[PDB]
Formats: sequence, C-alpha cells, structure tokens
Amino acid sequence: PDFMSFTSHIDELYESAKKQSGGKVADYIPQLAKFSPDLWGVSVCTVDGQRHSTGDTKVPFCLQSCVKPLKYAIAVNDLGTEYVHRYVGKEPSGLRLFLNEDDKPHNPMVNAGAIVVTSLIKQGVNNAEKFDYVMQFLNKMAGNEYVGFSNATFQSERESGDRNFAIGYYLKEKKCFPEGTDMVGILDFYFQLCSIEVTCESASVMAATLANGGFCPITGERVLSPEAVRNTLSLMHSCGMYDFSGQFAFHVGLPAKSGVAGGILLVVPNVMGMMCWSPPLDKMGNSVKGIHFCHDLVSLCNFHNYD
Amino acid sequence: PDFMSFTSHIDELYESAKKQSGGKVADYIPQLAKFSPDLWGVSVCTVDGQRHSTGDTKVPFCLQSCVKPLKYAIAVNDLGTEYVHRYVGKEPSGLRLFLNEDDKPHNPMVNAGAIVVTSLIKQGVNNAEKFDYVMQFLNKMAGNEYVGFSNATFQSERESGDRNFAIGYYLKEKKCFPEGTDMVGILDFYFQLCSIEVTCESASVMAATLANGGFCPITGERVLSPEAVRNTLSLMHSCGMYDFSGQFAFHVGLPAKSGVAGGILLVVPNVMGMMCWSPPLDKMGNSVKGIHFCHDLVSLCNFHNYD
Ligand SMILES: N[C@@H](CCC(=O)O)C(=O)O
Ligand SMILES: N[C@@H](CCC(=O)O)C(=O)O
Repeated sequence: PDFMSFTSHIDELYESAKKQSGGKVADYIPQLAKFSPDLWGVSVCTVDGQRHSTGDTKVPFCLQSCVKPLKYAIAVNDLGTEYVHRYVGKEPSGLRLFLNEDDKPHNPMVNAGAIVVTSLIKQGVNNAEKFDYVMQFLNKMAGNEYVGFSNATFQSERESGDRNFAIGYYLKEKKCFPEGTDMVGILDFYFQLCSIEVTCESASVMAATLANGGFCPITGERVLSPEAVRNTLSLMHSCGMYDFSGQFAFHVGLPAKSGVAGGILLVVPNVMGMMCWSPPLDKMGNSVKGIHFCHDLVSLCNFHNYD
Repeated sequence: PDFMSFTSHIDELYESAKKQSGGKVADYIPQLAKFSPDLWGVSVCTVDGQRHSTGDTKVPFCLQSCVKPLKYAIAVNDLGTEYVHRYVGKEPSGLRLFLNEDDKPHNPMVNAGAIVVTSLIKQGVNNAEKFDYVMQFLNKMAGNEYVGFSNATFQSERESGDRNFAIGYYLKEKKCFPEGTDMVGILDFYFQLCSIEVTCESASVMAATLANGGFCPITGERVLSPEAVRNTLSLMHSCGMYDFSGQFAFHVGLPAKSGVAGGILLVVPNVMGMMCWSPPLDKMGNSVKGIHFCHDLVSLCNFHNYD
C-alpha cells in the first residue's frame, strides 16, 4: 500500500537488529574469516519492482548454502519434480551423514542432497558449460544485477572440504548419482556454486523472483516454472535454516535459506524478496542480526504463513 | 465465489477417492476393528458458514489423534505459547520413544507431547471437571453440533495402552510434567480425550473454526485466540500426518491432522474446514481415501500453501 512508510519500518528494524552484536564469523577458510563482524545490510525488492536498501548492501559475499534452493529450482525447472525426486527426498532430517530409508539424501538443503542436485543439472556437458549455464540462470533471477565468482573461496573450499569428499564417496557407494557421473567433478562444480558472489541488492531480486511465481519483477521475464518455485518454497520453509528450521517455521513461518557467509534469503510470497546479511553466526550457523530482523519483521507486518 | 459449482467438484473428488479400496482398518481394539471398510464421508464448512456433505457424514467415530491439535489449541488459548512450550517442543522428529535435546517431547502431535499437553489443561480440578471443560470447548468449536463419547473405546484404550503407560512413566522419570501431576490420572484423561466422538459434519466445523482465525463460522463466537490458532496450524502443517507429514507438506501444503479411526481434519486457511473419514488406513496410519482425496483437492483447486 504505502511503500515509503513500509521503508521507514524496515529502517527501524534494521537499526534494532544492528545493536545485536553476538555471534562468531565463520573461519574454517580465510575468505570467510576476513569479514568484519559489523557488516550489516538488508535489501528489499517487492513483487512490483520497488527497491529499498539499508547498510552494507553493495558489498559482495558468497551465496554458500543460499545457492541450494536456486540450483534445486533450476533442476526442477529443467527436469520436473518427479525426475529430481528419484534422487533426493522432500523432508527434514534430525539433526542437520546418512540417507533416508530409500538411500536418498533427505532433502536438497543438506549438503548430501545439494551434491546430488548438482549432479542432475545440465548432464553431458563439461563443467565450464554447466557453470556458465547456472551463471546465466542466476543473472535472469537477479534481473542482470551483481552476480560474480570468488576463485579464492572456490580454491580454499575444495582444499579444505574433507567432509564433502566423504559425503561424495558415500553417495557414490550407495549409487545415489545418475548413471555416468564423475563424482569428483561434481564436487568441484558444487564448490564453484558455493563460491558465487552476490550483494544484498542482487540477491533480494532473486528472492523476489521466487516471491513472484518465477517471474523476475524488474524485467518481467519468466525465469522458473510454477512447479519449480512451489517445490523450492516448500523445502525452504521446512529445511532452510539448518537445525533452527523447525523453530523458524513455527515463529516466523516464511520460506528462508541461510548460509555461512551470514546471508539469509527470505521470501514473503506474493509480496517481496529480501536478503539480510551479517557475517557473525549463532551456534546453529545462522546470522545473529538476520534472525533477529526476521522475528521482528513478522511481528510488525503480520507476514507469517498462518497469520 | 460459486459454492454450488464447488460442491459438484467435491462430489466428483469424493467419487474418485471411493474407488480406492486399499488399506486396513485398525484392529488393536475391537471398537476400531468393528468398522466397515466401505464407510466414506466428506464434509465441508466454509469460513462463511456454507455446508456440504457427501457419503457417511452422520456416523459417529472417535477423534483419536485428531483431538491433539484441539487440546494443544485449548492449552495455548488458556496458558499462552511460552508456558506451553516450556513442556513441549515445536518441530518434527524422525521417525514418528525419546525426547528432544532439552528432554521435552518433540511436538504436541506425537503421543508423548499430547500426554504432556493433557497435563497442562485446567490444572488443579478433578478429571470429571477437566473433561467437562474440554467437552464444552469442543462444543463451541463445533457450533454445538455432534460431540459425544465412546466409553467402550475409553475402556479398551486404557486396558490395552501399554505403550502409552511406558511413555507416561518415562515422562515422569525425565520430569516432563508440571509440579504436582498425577501421571496415571493424566493418562486416563488422555484416553478419554481420544474417545471423544464426532461426525464428519461436526468435525468440519471444528476445522472451519481453525480456518477462520478462531471464530466459529456458524455461531460467530470467538472460541480460540489468534495465537492458539496460528501455533496449531503451524504444527499441523509439519507434524499432523505421522511419518507422511513431510510428503504431505510438500505435495498438499495444508494443515491437516489424521487419526487411527480414519479421520483427516483438514484446514484451508481463510476458506474452509473439512473432515474426511474412511476407516481403512495405509502403512503410515493415514486413511487411504482421504489421502487420495486431499491430493486431488489441491490439484483441482490450487489450495497449496505456496500456490
Ligand atoms: N561450502 C559450505 C557451505 C556451508 C553453508 O553455507 O552452510 C559446505 O559445503 O559445507
Ligand atoms: N489412542 C491411540 C491414538 C492413535 C492415533 O489416532 O494415531 C494412541 O494413543 O496410540
């Protein structure tokens, strides 16, 4: 209704979350540990293309696990729900290395499922063409705003990702991949996808595309099928916030996805997309200021699923 | 928009689910095993008070686990979210006897959590007054339509409920109950609540009250607080369908609760309530015809959360 007055409220919510200085910046690679704890930005993009930013909204950071819903959406878009879910389940595990009763990863939002989803995208071409394909897809989702790549993050991520290699070999042993998959090459592609860089501004438009039925709000183009969008939102609602996913569903009731860079990709269906970013993470791996901001936003604006 | 034409579609969906003859009638007590497999009814009550029934909609059956959301709602209504959730968690387990990391039952929809919720209601009075209190509450939810009691079910349920006694003593040992709780008397009250009888017709109005923000649509009275209703819908969405809850959330995306009598209490927020009932259950414990009907209903009418 009144965007300028909604904007004032976002700025007050921003300002209250800012005083919240707890948490620890991820440090398992130097490219994460570098980041200032005081960095804090929130960008909004409505379903009608209205924009508002406050704080550090033009500083690039890596999507990390925030890319998981986006590549899941790409796979469902290209391949359909049924094909994708031959390989990956549709529900939460407890707690956030094992497979479900059908020897599938529990869902696309845990590393095992994201690694499997990565193996399904653009099969038969080399990694450079797979990567370019996804990069172009994210450009459409972002209405051609900032989408980059951190080579330093990619190289450290691959050198230090012992757990992800253990998962890969485990998935190989349980036959979780499509026929003819080079698992080690899939891990590389996965590491690369984690290392894609956005700003709060550009990521908010990606979230707005999900909020707007798969149409990008600042270009008007259909980027994702209705089915892709719907599946992605369902899984972001139940599985997007690591071991906090249940509590977030209860108290906030919006589809969101967090990552270790401190991003929270938030969708308010039929209203807007947002990206909140602040490096310091709580014990569950979620941005301290962004979790605070999300609780406040739903209280103020009555955006809960079952409001 | 056009109720009479919506009604025709419900009848076609009813008719298609009817041909679905799989499943097994529960038989762990004779009061369940008695029931014909061919019994099948669907009742709708809209948020504006419009009614439609098809099939066996006036044959009483026991709420069984369908009562779980209703007593959880009563407790939050009387005591608030914060008090109730000192005792019970807010999220799914995997798979559907243990407690969460805080030694609480995972949520109100598993037996352990429902037993704890039962211990919180109307504390300090005797069981007859507790029971009368809840019966009167269900009368308000149902707009004074059919609410009864099966004494035969209550007596068999208590004689044969070895698992529930094991849970009770386990909860007693982990200190899960409020101070001064008679655990064995709480189990009785729990058995009694399972044995409350409704028809599809009367249960649909209970569901419509949840669909309508806690106001009963055929009387207009406020029965439940906004908070009670919202909490209940969140937990029905994630935890209401036993081990099928994840898949139901994905494919159907509505708050529902199933029970072993073959009932499915379904809420379509801001639109309507329904009760589907058919005794024969699938391997997960859900009504075969009602699961089929629910999938079909969401396909036809676009009622999914993230449609
Ligand atoms: N690259 C990290 C992603 C961590 C995250 O964003 O949670 C991993 O694969 O473990
Ligand atoms: N009285 C049954 C309820 C079963 C159900 O409806 O799932 C029990 O407590 O196990």
